[PDB]
Amino acid sequence: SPDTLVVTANRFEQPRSTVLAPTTVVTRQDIDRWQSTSVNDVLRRLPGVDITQNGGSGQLSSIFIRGTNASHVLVLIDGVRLNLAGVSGSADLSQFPIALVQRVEYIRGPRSAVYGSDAIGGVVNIITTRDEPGTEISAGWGSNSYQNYDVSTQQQLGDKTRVTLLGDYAHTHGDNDGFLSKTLYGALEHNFTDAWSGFVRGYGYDNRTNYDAYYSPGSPLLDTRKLYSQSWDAGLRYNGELIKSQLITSYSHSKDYNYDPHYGRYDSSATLDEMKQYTVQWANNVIVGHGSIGAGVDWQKQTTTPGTGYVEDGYDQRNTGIYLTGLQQVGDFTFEGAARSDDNSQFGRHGTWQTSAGWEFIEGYRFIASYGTSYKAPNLGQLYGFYGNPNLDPEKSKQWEGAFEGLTAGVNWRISGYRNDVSDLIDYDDHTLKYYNEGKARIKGVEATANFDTGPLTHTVSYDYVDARNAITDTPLLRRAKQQVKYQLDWQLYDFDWGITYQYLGTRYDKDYSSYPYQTVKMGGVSLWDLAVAYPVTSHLTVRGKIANLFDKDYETVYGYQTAGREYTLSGSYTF
Amino acid sequence: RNYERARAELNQANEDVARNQERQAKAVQVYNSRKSELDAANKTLADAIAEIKQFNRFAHDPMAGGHRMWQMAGLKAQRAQTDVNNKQAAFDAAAKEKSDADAALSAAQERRKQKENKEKDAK
Repeated sequence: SPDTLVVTANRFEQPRSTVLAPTTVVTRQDIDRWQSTSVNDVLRRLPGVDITQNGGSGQLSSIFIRGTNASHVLVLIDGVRLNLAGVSGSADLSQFPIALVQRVEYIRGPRSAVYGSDAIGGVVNIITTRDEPGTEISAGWGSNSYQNYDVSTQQQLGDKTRVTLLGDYAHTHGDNDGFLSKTLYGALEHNFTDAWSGFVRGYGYDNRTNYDAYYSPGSPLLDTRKLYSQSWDAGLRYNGELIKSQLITSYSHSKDYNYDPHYGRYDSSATLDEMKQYTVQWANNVIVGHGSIGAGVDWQKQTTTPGTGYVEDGYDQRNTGIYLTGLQQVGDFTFEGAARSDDNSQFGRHGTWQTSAGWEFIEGYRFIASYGTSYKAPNLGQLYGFYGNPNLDPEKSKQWEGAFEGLTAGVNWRISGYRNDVSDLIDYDDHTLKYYNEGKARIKGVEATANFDTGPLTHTVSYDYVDARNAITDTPLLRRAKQQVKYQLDWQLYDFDWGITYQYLGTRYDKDYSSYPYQTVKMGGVSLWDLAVAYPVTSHLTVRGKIANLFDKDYETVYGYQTAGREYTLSGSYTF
Repeated sequence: RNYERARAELNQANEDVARNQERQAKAVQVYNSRKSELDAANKTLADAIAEIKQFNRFAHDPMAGGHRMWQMAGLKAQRAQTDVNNKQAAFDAAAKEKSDADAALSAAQERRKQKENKEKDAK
């Protein structure tokens, strides 16, 4: 992938080599070949990503980047905070349809100085918009009665107007029914002139998902979840030769029902999380020397409905983030920088900043050092709930990192070490029944990546080591995996496209929920193999097959909850 | 000679205590309903908090599933908390009325006694 363009670093286009912080990019091509059926599977194999799930598709799931909390990765859709994170204050992609995914730009490291809250571990920008014209009818049949049918097209209206559309239906079993997902997506992008451009963009999805719920006699089983979300982006871009302008507005509305089929979705016993999210962003960048200086504003409004997120009445949180970003390559050096200040309607203002240095000692070998501060805002629940506390401060994170990147005889490698001191964590206290602002954590880890071709073979391997600990007790933050090995071997042969994705995820530490008091238990460290073939019959029909978890392993990521072993998928796509 | 003047001040004083007996009677009817609703709501809160302590072992772990029961139990507590706050404010407003009327009656009673003695002399 080396030396291609990303937008996530400072909201504007730049070659990924020039982004000093460790980065990964996933393509539709990259995704199609992996035959991924969930966003969690796309992320599951990128470095530093450690995911747990309560079973199959749609199931409650949480991501841990570089050993950090679930609430420490900012997930963006097209550049704006994932609207599903709003109520929880925690990203969860089990419910976000895979069909919208086209590019994943993923930069590991503090980024509050660019994006504001909850960008401590890293940033996952899931981009829904790509520049491959044409039309594709596609289908997929799998085990656990999995089915998927999918149409997508982008076409020119003139020379200046591009219209892109897709609908996707997908359903799977594996709880009694599992996860049903229906998605519609429309986007039109116009070109007023060579540099002036604008776009409207709407997409919604319906998600019916079944799950196992705690049973209590004389009380309904809220074991069914109906999720309706829609988003509407509208923009105006000036892309000139020296200055660049982004004017972006989005409005997301989401309704999250949990109810008992017998009682009904609108019955008083049902829990509804309604949440409306508005955003206005201005982003600017000006080429200055061998680099640029950027400065924008981003504003957001989050409204909730009485009841939503287990809080009595509905709240209004407004946040304004003014920010500034610099980037300058002088000689063999490279200095990147960002500052930010978020003024929240809840907890006043808070500042953030990172600075990175990039000296290239030998041609094709360089050393990156960097320091950054990143925050996380107290969430709806822990502010206004019964356990809540309205005077809570954001969770604080000081992050330091050193790395060596280089190109050696057809191999690109990275050895890097990071320090992460999260402080003022928000914790619940039993002996008082409130959320307080106390905890701390000392996170230390190493990241080792290398990708290389060996003849017809293409290897993309990476190693991660993390020891996330409580800074007070010196005891390890539980449910993290000690270290993972992610290795994929790609080699297409006789027009047969081959790829063997391997993953060794190390030992988690979870609590056992069978006996009381709940005793912590050791999770086994296991290997996971996946086989994927794709043959192109016509210059249109490409039939692809996949056997996921080849060796039928008995792994779990949430102790108790089982995840499928042997499972098969046949699929075809028709490009014209 | 004071056949009427004594009457007029006592005939007033007997209405003074009568209208005031009605006050204290209605005041005890408002007070009792406000204590019975406060005691009712105060317990439907107590249940909710006792349900929290029952589940707040799942509290730290948002994937546990019992955590959902602890989550919802908090709302039961909070919706009850607003109920024990209104009906307490209303009970306190009804408790002043009883203390004020119990005193106003007493002060109407003893004032009337004075005019009752201003009867055996003037007549």
